[PDB]
Amino acid sequence: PVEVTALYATDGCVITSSIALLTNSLLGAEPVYIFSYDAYTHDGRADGPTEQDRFEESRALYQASGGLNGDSFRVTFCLLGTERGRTRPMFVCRFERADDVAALQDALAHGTPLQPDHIAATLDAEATFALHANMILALTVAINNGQRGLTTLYVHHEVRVLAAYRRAYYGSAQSPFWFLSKFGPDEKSLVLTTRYYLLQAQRLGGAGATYDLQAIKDICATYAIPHAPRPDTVSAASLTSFAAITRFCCTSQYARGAAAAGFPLYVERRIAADVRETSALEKFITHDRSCLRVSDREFITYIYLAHFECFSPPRLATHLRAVTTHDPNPAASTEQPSPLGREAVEQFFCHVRAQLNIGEYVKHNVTPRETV
Amino acid sequence: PVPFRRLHEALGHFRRGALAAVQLLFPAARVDPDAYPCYFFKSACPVCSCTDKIGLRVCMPVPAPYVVHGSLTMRGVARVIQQAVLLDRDFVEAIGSYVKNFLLIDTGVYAHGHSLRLPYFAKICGRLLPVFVIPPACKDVPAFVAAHADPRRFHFHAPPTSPREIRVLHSLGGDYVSFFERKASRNALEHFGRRETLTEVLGRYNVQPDAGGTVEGFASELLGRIVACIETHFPEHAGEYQAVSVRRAVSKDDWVLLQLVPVRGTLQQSLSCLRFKHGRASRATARTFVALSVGANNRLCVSLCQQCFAAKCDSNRLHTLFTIDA
Amino acid sequence: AFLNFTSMHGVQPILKRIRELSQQQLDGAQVPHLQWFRDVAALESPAGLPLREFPFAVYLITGNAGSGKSTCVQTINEVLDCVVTGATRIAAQNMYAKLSGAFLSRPINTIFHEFGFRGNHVQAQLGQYPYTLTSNPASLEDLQRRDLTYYWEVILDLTKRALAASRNEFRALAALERLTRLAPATHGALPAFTRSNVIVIDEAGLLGRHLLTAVVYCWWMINALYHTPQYAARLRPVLVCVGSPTQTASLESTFEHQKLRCSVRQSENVLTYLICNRTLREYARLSYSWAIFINNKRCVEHEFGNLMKVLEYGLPITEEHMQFVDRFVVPENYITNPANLPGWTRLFSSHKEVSAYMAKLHAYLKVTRFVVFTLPVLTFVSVKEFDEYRRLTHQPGLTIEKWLTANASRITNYSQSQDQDAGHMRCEVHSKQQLVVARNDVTYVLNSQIAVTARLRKLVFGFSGTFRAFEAVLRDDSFVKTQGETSVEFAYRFLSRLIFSGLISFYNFLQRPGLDATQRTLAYARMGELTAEIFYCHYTPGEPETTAAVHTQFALLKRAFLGRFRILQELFGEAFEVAPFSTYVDNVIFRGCEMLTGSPRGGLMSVALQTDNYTLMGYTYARVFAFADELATANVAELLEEAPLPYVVLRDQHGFMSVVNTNISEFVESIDSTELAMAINADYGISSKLAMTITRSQGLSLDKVAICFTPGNLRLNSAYVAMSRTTSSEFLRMNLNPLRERHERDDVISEHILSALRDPNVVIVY
DNA sequence: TTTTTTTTTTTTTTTTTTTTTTTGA
Ligand SMILES: Cc1nc(N(C)C(=O)Cc2ccc(-c3ccccn3)cc2)sc1S(N)(=O)=O
Ligand SMILES: [Zn+2]
Repeated sequence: PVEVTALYATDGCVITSSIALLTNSLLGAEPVYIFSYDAYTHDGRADGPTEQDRFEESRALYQASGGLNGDSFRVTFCLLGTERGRTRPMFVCRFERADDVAALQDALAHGTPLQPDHIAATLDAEATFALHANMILALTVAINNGQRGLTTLYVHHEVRVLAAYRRAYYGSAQSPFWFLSKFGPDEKSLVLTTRYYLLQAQRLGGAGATYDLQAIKDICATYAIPHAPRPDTVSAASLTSFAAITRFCCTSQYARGAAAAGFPLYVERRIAADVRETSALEKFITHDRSCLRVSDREFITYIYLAHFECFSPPRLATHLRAVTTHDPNPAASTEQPSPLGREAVEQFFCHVRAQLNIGEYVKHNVTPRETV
Repeated sequence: PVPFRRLHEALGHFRRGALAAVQLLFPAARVDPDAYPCYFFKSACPVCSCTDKIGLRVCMPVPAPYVVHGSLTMRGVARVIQQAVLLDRDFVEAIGSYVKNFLLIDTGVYAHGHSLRLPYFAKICGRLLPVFVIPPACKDVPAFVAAHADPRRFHFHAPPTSPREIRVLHSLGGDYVSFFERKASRNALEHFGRRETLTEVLGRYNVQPDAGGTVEGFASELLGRIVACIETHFPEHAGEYQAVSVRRAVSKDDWVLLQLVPVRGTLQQSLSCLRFKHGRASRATARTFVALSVGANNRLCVSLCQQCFAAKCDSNRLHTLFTIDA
Repeated sequence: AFLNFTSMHGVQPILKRIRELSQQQLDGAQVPHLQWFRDVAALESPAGLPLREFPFAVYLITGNAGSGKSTCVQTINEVLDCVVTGATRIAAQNMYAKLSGAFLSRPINTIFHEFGFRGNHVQAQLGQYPYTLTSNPASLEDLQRRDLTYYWEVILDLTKRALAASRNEFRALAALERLTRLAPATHGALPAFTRSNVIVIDEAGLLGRHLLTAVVYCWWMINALYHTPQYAARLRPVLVCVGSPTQTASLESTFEHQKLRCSVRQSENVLTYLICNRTLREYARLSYSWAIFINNKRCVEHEFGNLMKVLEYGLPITEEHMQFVDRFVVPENYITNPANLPGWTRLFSSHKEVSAYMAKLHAYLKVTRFVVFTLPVLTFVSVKEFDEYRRLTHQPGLTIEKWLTANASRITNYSQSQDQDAGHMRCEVHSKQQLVVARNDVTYVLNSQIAVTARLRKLVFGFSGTFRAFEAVLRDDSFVKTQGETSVEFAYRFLSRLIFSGLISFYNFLQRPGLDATQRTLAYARMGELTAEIFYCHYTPGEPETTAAVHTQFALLKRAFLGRFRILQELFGEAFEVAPFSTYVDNVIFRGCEMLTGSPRGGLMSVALQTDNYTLMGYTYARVFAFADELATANVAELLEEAPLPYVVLRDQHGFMSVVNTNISEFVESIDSTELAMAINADYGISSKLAMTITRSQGLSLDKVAICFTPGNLRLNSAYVAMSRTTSSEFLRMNLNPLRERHERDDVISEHILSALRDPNVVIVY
């Protein structure tokens, strides 16, 4: 019952090929290429999951040797689209037979495309055509002014069907080069960030659901797990079609084990540590700003000085080096407490007492010359 | 416009804060903040019909045995009082919803030669008249009222009202020493770099300003370049600075201004203003200066500047025309 | 990598506020009904118009210009439902560039397109009817009625066009069981305001206050006729206005039809309207809905930053600031002389000054001997137009040249129209098609970084670069990305054609001095070896209309050239890479400025972008039917067939040559409420980017700047805008010192930002 | 000597396809 969320992109127009796949028509159906996937199982405990419980469950899920660990697989294929959801499902397939799971492990651990037969014989018609049934109804109503209905609407007005399936799932297939462009040049980014920002962010919830692609790529950059060399020495920029990106991601070692299990937890950890320090610093910032009562020039000097003294490039570099990990296991993490807020408070926010009805600012430069 | 009762309560709070500040500044005095007389005067603008400002003057006896000496010392006393009255929550709670700018005290009326309008006097629009804020434990009310009419209570250098000891507070804090300013300046050096002072930069071009006429040493050779610039870009007055002598006039530690008065032709022949072409006599009513400063990546920047006596240009204001490298 | 950190973690509170601002349901009675917009159509004059509140929300994103305020917009787009818009086409394209550089953003249009602004609205009497506000305190209803009376000649037309269009749309789907979420997808070409309630207006300070209400008003319109699911959910618009409040201003132009005196007064922009109006600052609750971005990223100086701080925040001007800006002053005759500061953009505070400066440099370059070439620009007035309009102006006596005394600015894009050196108008009656036509000459410079002003249709004829630059294009397929993902086959056909046409270039490089006999011998030997696994020979080009064809036939040609480039790259080292490779689909000979692209076939038809920095090349004629989409307009179409219309050729940043179309613009303004097509102006619409006005400089940032300041007219806001267009203070020269001269400073919005920086509920992002 | 009068933005609907060269007085 292991559930997989999969992002795919065929050779050409993925929308037309996918619709033809749904209609069981042998006219246009390029073999399916799966290049990012998130596997999960429904948690049987009410509030049992902990961070290490989740890490153990995930490390069990992503088989270190390759592939997954379940017997039956419900895979929900998706495209880059919006309903704000970053992806959109297209079709759902069951994999219970030995041949079905053999094809899924092969296509999930190596990257060999899934032929139309394997999918077409395994559409969950009880739910697949149910996902887009409302789109069928809306198309019927619009053109007036399940699978037989889909075929009939395919025949009647092709232009409007294609336009509707391209407006929804708006991104669809952009380009092979686009993915290598917008999801980092590194293999770590290309696998892990594509998994998280698309198929893992909104499902797992948390703060990372509201973070942008550049932020998530930065978090991945500081997720500096050990890097083993690539057995084929294939460079990340030597990729032209999706048969290369898929092969790079599936036979990567940031995809089927500890790193694939630690990244979602590390996103949450980094954000928590960062917000702990930033929110403290902004509490101080807002309070001192509100009660400063100084001249306009000196006010600007304080606001810029304080934002520098807390968020300067050196302080920021030390902080990001304090949250960088060297291992995905949360109980074996090498991240250590960040010095940002304590250092900022120690030097600049220690003089708040001077402006607290003390007159300590005078005491700093008093020189009381009273000659007797 | 404000109600008088709110103003009087705010003035009581001001008395409290100022007396705390005074007992802090003069530590060996005895200022009981319920009997020490502060005197208040308001400018005529009941309903305070104030559309511009509530003109106030606050007079405090300097507590015995102290006497304050120096313009800067009273400047510091004023800063302490000003930053002490905006600490008492009562004052800010009372008058805060009314004051657009929280700055109340002006500290520039204490320089030598600067005048302050006395109470019981008007302006040529408002005769400063007393507003009585009786001390909370004043043991002589009639004396306090008939203390605002004695000129000694509102005169800077009045006779102090059998002195054994006397303590003269003649120096307090300095200027531009704010912690924000001193921290920001230090961070600038760490992050951006050191901008060498004018003297150090001039020292590279064999100029030691300790001796007299040394800056004129470089101003000499600089005059040729400046004249070459003007007789190319500003030619309609070309033959005017052929023979001039740099006269050192203003010396700030980052701004050396040398006047360029001539002798040739006529001793008092004024230098025609380079811009805003005027008549024969109006144009020849201007002065010229050379300004050495430090600029860019620590390179001595030389500027030609003018001071015109005509209405078209800002009268008696210094203007710049070109800045050349050296 | 640490640069983004502050924005990354400070935009989240912004995101966690816009969400509740957009998910706040209104009471049933407060929702503007359809009958409201029905009555608005019935109303003739904007006087009996009933006082009607149109609910809305705002969230203000202020910050220095180029403070990277776009990171906030970027995060908003990928997380929230939103319709991103722009106050100017340039700003909209700038946001598109900065939103597609991270993820997918749908084509970003202007807010004017979003609320339905069309051609005839451009010259419309937008300031006619009066209003005595029953106010102080000004009710929001009165402010909205003022902004609707201001734009009566636009609001009324939009309402009438939307209403009288008829009802199906969402009304249909909503009754699926009596699915409107899937309605904008199935029913296409629907207005983008029907699918979101968060409207991001970037550089909103370029819009006047009249627009704010207008946008909200229009929002409700487009959600009432269509009965959008948001209208059923009782949601209200939230206007995320992003812009610089102290580096941007909005101006209103009114033309008096007897004095012929076009006047331009200053106006209250949306940002200033929201910040400084006590009614809007309370209803919109700007205190809990304001984000100030405070960092100037591009800037890498220290004293330059302090000066920007004092100018933007209204801080007192001290002696030290005067001495700092003293190091920039260079004489009046030094800036204006074209021999000085080559490549530095020069700003003036008058359009006449720019018209003078552009002409002198033209003479300089011409006498000294780029090429100062002459190119025709025409105009087309009609007899009936200037007959009836002269009749209606209460003065039937007015000469045509006196008609073109000032309406030349009001006949096309003002910016280049009043900032161009041109000849004498030859107004000759060409009434063959019942017309009177004019003829002048807008001398340009040859091979300069010019910018496209209006919307032009670029037709790429080939690439004039290096072998390495063309290898790069093919390797990353960057060109294909510029054409959009939906139509990639058209981009792949033309590259295929180029590679099968640019094979002769290799053979010319064969004639290069300093090469061994056997060096060239190995060159042709490896050419033969590659032909063995492939000499031009007789390759069969072309492909059917199939997706596979452009990924198989092109794939061979792409791999063919790629290999071939890299093959001779190793053979001749860096020499071959730097060798100039020009590929065209036709015999293109360019003697002097005149070019000749022979007979076009429209291999790749696209649209030029205004932001794209093009380079002037030459005026080939080569009449293309692609630009000749001419259908009044036909009466001048016949004359355009008669007189060969020159198509000016531009070179983009990559180096691809593109031939463009001309531009045509109408003048329609009148006083008798009779908007009729008077005159259409055919010209080129290109700008030099070498000299401009301070007011237009607000829009776009510049590399090197020399400012010419007119004394007396000194406004410190103009000084701040002029000095802030460049990143580095090193490359900045000025006429005089704006800090040392008398300057009219208007520090009213400055104190308002300062009080905003002094409020606990305002979010400051560093 | 008075003496001026400065600056801006928006205006769409698509991607291929019939060639002509003596005229005047
Ligand atoms: C010297 C030191 N280093 C710190 N940095 C890096 C800065 O200010 C950096 C900055 C901050 C604001 C701006 C800006 C730009 C346009 C308008 C207003 N402002 C520019 C640059 S802060 C200063 S300090 N401690 O003197 O205030
Ligand atoms: Zn003068």
